[PDB]
Amino acid sequence: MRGSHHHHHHGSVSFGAPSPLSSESEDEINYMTPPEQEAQPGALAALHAEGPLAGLPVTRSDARVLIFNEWEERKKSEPWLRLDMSDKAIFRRYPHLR
Repeated sequence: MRGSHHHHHHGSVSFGAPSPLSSESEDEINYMTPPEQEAQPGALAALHAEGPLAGLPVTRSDARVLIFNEWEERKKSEPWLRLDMSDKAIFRRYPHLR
């Protein structure tokens, strides 16, 4: 024995209603360009205790802190004083640090 048939389909739908937003471009986020001149505040310097380096720095951090603190106190007494921290300054002042 054989013989059968069925089929059905109907309908179609759409939703043309998106929700975009473009009304904000960091206008209230703030803190874009804050007034700062340092990025490692508070420091110390380790020193040599004897020989031709007595009272002179052990590291590149110690040498930069010495230049900055020496100049800050000297220049607090002497407001004309110059300041420079390029690698050649550290080599030329502290020949062991090169």
